[PDB]
Order: sequence, then C-alpha cells, then structure tokens
Amino acid sequence: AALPQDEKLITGQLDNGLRYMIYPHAHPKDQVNLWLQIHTGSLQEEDNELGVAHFVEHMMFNGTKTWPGNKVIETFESMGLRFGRDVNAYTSYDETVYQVSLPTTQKQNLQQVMAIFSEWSNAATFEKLEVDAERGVITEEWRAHQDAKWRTSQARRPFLLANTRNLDREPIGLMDTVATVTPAQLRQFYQRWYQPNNMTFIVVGDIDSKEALALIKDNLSKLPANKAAENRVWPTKAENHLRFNIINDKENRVNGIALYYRLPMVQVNDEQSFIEQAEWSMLVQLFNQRLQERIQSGELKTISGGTARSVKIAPDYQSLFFRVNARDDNMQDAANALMAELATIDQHGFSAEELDDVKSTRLTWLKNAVDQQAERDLRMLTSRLASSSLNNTPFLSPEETYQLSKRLWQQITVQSLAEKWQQLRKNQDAFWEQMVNNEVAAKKALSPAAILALEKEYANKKLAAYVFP
Ligand SMILES: [Cl-]
Ligand SMILES: [Cl-]
Repeated sequence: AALPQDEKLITGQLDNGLRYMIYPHAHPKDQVNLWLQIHTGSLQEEDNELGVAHFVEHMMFNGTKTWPGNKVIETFESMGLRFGRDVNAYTSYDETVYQVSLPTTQKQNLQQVMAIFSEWSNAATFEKLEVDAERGVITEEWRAHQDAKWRTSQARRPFLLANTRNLDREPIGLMDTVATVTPAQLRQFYQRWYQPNNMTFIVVGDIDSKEALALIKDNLSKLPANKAAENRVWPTKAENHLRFNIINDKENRVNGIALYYRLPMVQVNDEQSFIEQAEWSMLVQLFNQRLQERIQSGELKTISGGTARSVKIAPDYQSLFFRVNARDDNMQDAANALMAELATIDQHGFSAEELDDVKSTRLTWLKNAVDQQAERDLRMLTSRLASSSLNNTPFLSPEETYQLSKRLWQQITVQSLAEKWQQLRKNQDAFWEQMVNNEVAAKKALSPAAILALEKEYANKKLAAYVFP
C-alpha cells in the first residue's frame, strides 16, 4: 500500500519530460530556493571519464551561449548573489545539483535566475580557455580537501564500499583525467546526461503555486524533448567475510572501537518498507539510549561516549555501526564496554518499557514537528525534498509521518526487534575497526584474535538483563 506525498507538495512534468517539485514555505519570509537536480553523478562515468561529472558541474559557471566566460558569475553578482553563499553546486555519486537562494520580492531577478537555469540545462559552451582554467582549480581542490576526515574515509573505504560501483567512482575522479579530458569529451558527457527527462527543477519557499508554476513553464518548457541515456544500476553484492582495520592518524581527535555491518537499504515507499526502516532506526536508538543511560548513571566512566548509526553506502545499501569512544588511550575498556553491551542485547534484547519510551518520545517530537512545521529550516526542507526526488520515494508531510508512526509502530514489538537483532548479529558482512591517534593507543589497540576472544568471553557469560529506570 503506497504512501501519500505531502498534501502541499506540487509535482508534475513539462511536455519535454522535465519534472518539477514545488513546496510553499515562509521561514524565512520572501525567500525561495531554486535547485536544478540532474539525476546523474559520478556512478555513470565510463572508465575514461573519472571526475567528468564533477568537471561538467564546474563548467556551468564558466560559459553559456548568452553568458560566455565570467558573465554568469557577473550576472549573479549584479543581483547581489555570491558563489559559495547564495549560489552553489555539488556532484555526488548519484546526482549533480545547482542551487540558488534569493528573495522573491524582485520579480525581474527571479526571471533572470530562471534564464541562467535554462542555459545550464542545454547551452553550456565549454570554451577551451575556460576548461584549461578549471583543470588547475579542480587539481587544487583535490589537494585542499585531503584532511584527517578524508584520510579516515579513504582508509575505511575498501571495507565500507566492498562490491559497490561507488568504490570505483569517487566524485573528484583522477587528476590525470582532469589534466587531459578534452572540451569535446566534457561536452559529450553533458549532452548524454543533461536532457530534460533526467532533470527535476525544485522550488521551495515563499511563492504561490501559480507564480512558481509559471516561472518553470515560461522558462523551461522550450528546452528540446531530447532523451538522456538510461542511468545504469549496479546491485551491491554481500562480502561474507569478517574484516579488521586499525586507523592510525595523529590528527584524529577521538580513539575508539566500532563494529560495522553492511546490509540492503529499503526505499520507504509503502507500509511494509516504512516498518522495516523504523525497526532498524529503533534498534539504533535503543542501543544509544542504553549506552547513554549507563554513562549518565555512572556505570561507564571507563569510556567517554559512543553511538549506533545507519549510513547510506550505495543506492541499494547501508551500513549499521556500533561505536564506543575510548577514555584517552584505554582501548581495552572501549572494547569491553562495546562487547558487553552487544552480548547483553544478544541474551535479553530490549524490555517493553525501553521500547515504549522510544515510541512515546519520538511521537511527542513528531506531534511537535506538526505544530512547528511553518518554522522548519528552509535548507534542510529543500534537502529532504531533493532526497525524495533522487530516491523516487514519497515526500511525507509532518502530519502523515506522525499518523503513520502512531499506526504502523504498533506492529513493532520487543519480539519483532529480537528477530531483527538476531538476523543482524548473524550477518557475515561485517568489520571491526579501531581508531588510534598516538603510539600509546596504537600499542593498546586489540589485535583480531583478542577482539574475538573478548567476544567469546562475553558470549559464554550469564549476563544480567538491563532494567529501564
Ligand atoms: Cl570526491
Ligand atoms: Cl568470516
């Protein structure tokens, strides 16, 4: 049974195939976000196109038919719109998005911005001199972003992205492709993927339905009805092997231990998939709740903190990890705390009071989210709608989210979660990870045999059931 989209959301398609999504919002008043979403990122690049989706994105600000060279930037600047502030763009594995935020009070400026979007759609020129200028830009940005977080992501990457197309398609690409790719090759990718049926224009902000629909139709319906190439899908394959990693980086600020599981990610488009996602989310929250209760009650002063989280790793896949942050260089205490909590849940699961508290506090938040919906952050709301568009999943209103949760969560029990926990714990696609920032913590890090001997020790213990306070 298909989920309804927010009552206030306006969706549709122009005759040329371009899709649009309009959502009214008046916080801040007289502000609108205009985003052009290309449903193609780095995943679709051929072996000789590594970083071309990202290079194409940069080329939108360096020449169009009406605005050659720096004229697109000079036009935005004449309307008080600055690159990196009001005007932005990004390329990910899944998409390329072009973003403009401006007031709604100057109608000629709204029209001017729409005229620029029309030319980014099919009239970018890729001038030789401009392409050559951007090679240096991309090369410098590639080096600049190589910080501790990037080095940690690079080290985790083979473990986290095993058997994904994402592993071979990091958006920055190769500097050797950036240096040699011809303007004709950049033009080829652009004309292959930048066609109306692979585009969604998103309007979020303080504009009425009639005016927003007219902005789109008056400026984007004349784009020729060309069909883009089909976006290919690479199904992620399980890696039924337990792996181990130690990330040693002196610039990282937190030492700790984590267990990562990799599993399919269901798209929330019906009642059954809404329940499946809610069960993984609740297992994650219940873990977090128990750890925080043990820390605040004073039971765990041997550790600093920790979390459980789910992360998207590919269009069809996710990782669920359980992390405990170490107190200084005390790697043994971190491992002990994590293993002890995972084994306690293995043996007794969660209580009816623990689940009842997670549900009631989430419903309280959801109810208040309905009451305060007019005050939602514009940027966050635009991002959620862009995400629904990318995943072809219904964009639920705060009211639908609240009503669905109140009704569908009654199918979530201590028994249904115990089943899901046992399934997750038998998942062979897993890896242990430790993070160290000095040679004392590095010497203290557990080797793989020690990790598993600690797991066996806890598995064979008759551990006591946790009692919700
Ligand atoms: Cl990247
Ligand atoms: Cl194994």
